[PDB]
Amino acid sequence: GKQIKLYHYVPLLDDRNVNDQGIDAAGATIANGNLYGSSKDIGTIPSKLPALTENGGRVNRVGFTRIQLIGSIKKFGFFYEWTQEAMDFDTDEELDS
Amino acid sequence: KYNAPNTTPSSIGPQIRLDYYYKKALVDAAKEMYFGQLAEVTNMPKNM
Amino acid sequence: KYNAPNTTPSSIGPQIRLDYYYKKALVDAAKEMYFGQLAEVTNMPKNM
Amino acid sequence: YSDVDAILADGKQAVAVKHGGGLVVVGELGAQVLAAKDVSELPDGV
Amino acid sequence: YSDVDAILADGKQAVAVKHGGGLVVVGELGAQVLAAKDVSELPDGV
Repeated sequence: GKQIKLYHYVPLLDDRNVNDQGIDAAGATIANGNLYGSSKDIGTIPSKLPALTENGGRVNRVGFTRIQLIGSIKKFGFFYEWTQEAMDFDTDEELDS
Repeated sequence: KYNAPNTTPSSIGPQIRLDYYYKKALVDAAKEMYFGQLAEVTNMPKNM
Repeated sequence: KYNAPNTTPSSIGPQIRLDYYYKKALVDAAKEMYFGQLAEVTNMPKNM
Repeated sequence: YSDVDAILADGKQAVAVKHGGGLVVVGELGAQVLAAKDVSELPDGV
Repeated sequence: YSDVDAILADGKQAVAVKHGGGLVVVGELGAQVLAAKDVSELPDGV
């Protein structure tokens, strides 16, 4: 259909992993599906590290995302026309080339 | 996680192919022929 | 005329397929580890 | 609450949720309201 | 509410029941009232 689609699977820790499957140690309403993204700030990762306890259970859930690409094809062209006389009675007998 | 129908986006992300295309198509049988069979043919020559 | 299907339906009729799905997906490469391969290991026994 | 032990240490109880997310937290008051049948069996506060 | 998607799409959550019956649906106040120790932690609503 004159178009081509793709899937670009974003990694987990990339901040492009926008996801609703976000559960922390205690609650499950976390919007940040990825653990901490790539915030890269010492004041953040220890808090967002998946610190599981003695009792396990439904803690630190994560989800993953895919990215769709799109590209389309287009048509182009042009043309020129000449008469026989324009080639015959011309000063230069090489106009064709 | 879930795969809610495309209008409600799937958890993993966008979905491209939502339909399976059955290659074989449906045609209509030609109407059976009646009057054409009963006929006489007379050749009309050219240049006449 | 093929026109611009859906938006401008083609002369023949509906086009159910309008996108070629290239199967090979794009996967981000893994980051290289540096602070690993640098530590020793001391075993911690169980029951302790 | 940060860790699962916080709910236990606090004294609240914790129920795992299946279909959607998980780990709803129950307190003694919330349970007692939750354990009510008619307007008589809710606590004094509500 | 017709299907388990209806609760999930609405944002309401549902817990599987053990002793007898189907599912118990939880809203966010209903969860937050549920997680109350004393009179202080109930909503402004209650």
